[PDB]
Amino acid sequence: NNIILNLRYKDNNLIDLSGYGAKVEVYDGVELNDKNQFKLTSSANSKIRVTQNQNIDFSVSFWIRIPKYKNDGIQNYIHNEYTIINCMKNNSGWKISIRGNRIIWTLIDINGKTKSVFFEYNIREDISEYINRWFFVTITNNLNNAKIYINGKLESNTDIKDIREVIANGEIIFKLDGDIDRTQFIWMKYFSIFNTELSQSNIEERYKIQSYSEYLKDFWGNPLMYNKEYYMFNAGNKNSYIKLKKDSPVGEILTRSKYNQNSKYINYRDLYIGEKFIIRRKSNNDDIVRKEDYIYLDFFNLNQEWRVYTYKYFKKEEEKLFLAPISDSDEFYNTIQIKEYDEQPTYSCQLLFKKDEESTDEIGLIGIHRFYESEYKDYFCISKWYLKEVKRKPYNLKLGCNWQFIPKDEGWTE
Amino acid sequence: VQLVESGGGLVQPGESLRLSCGASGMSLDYYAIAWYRQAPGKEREGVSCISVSGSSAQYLDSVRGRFIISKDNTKSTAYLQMNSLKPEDTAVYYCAALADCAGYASLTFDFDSWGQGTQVAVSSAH
Repeated sequence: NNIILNLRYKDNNLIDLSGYGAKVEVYDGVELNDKNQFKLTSSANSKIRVTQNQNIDFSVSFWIRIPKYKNDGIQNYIHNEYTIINCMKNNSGWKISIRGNRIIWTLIDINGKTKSVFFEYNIREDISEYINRWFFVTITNNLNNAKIYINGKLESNTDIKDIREVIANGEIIFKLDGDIDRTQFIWMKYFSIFNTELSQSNIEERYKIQSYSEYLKDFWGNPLMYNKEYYMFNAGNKNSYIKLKKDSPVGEILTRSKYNQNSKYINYRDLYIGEKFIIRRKSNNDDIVRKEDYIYLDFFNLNQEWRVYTYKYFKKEEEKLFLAPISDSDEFYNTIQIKEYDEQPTYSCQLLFKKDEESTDEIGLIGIHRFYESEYKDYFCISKWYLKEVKRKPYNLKLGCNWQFIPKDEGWTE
Repeated sequence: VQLVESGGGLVQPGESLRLSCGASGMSLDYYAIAWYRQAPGKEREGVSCISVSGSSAQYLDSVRGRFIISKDNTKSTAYLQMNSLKPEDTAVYYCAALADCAGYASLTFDFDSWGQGTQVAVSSAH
């Protein structure tokens, strides 16, 4: 539907599914997976060449994941612009590139005139929605304007009445090109090209369609996995994390440490902290965690895998979760069903405790709550109150029962 | 609630040693047991893992056929039987109690900083 290039993963390769059969050359340095993700690295052989058929107002869309700046190389990050995708014929065409937290789209007509349009994301947020996380880019061009959309929403709109005819016949090269660091890479997914200027409506629909999966995602946007170490993030308490309380079978809530060095330009909260959790299947064939799956939520206490429990019979709306070694106790529940109450794209998920798989009886959802001692302290909890709230439309992203799982990732160092 | 290694020792190539992984405070009836070893200052590596049921075992390729992992629920201890020992087996051995063997080898236990472990060294007299 107005699509003239559709790069998708087939048979360990990248193929044009547009119907026009552009040829696609995937060199040895490009890592590929069956989640349609490909990685461009610093290597000379990390490159993709596609040749458009010549017998063919335009738009480019794709998902991208850009690693975090190194806390050592901020100056290079802010100043060294580098190409990722270039499309030049007779010194004319287009090009996407990155300089730090800025992704930029440039045009250059037949005379060599230039305009550009960028999206820059914040590099001082405690928790960022963009840094090293999958997000959706769409770039549209017509007679007068170049617009950039991020996750379906308009972010930039530069005027280009100056810029006229530009050539898009040329070969499209996917390749990191500039004064990049050795460790620089970029992940990309679902690259497409359209012979029309997409509307905000089309772009937002594509965003929802390409977000949908049967499975849950991790904090980074990748599929959520069984048997993999995760730190836990709460979207209703962004700067808080869970820690097993010394000499008590409960998880206390603490405040995240932050970046603690001398840079005017950057700030973030630490992500690799709190207990190392891990999800285990409750069996009834890949390691992907799907919506409505029944799971055990565990964590590592020294060299012991412990488990997250709830009392079967507690009085109030809320009760502190019970953290303890793996064992069968008919005083506690241990089975969790992982949910997705959000209709809209999110990397949040929710955690429901139930009596049994077959029972429609719901105990409550995992969240964070203030409790009174003798003072007032947050604890890792279950609450019955979440049960009605998650049914409300539109879904409430800021609820404490929204959790995200953060595995160690090479795009994020702290 | 402690999970402690013992049975390490110093031996000659070809000889045998038996590590035990003793659980206190809890019971291994629900636990899959993994062994790891770390030589100074090489990369730490997964050595073996036995399932909760005890009917399935996994081995590092370089120890298969020499090492036998087992688990005795009634004693709450699991074992690494090490036969035909070689110099390359020299390491500090650590154990962990897991829900499941899946993914065991890439778990990031900070044994160096809080591990106890048991020392195994193999060297000939010639």
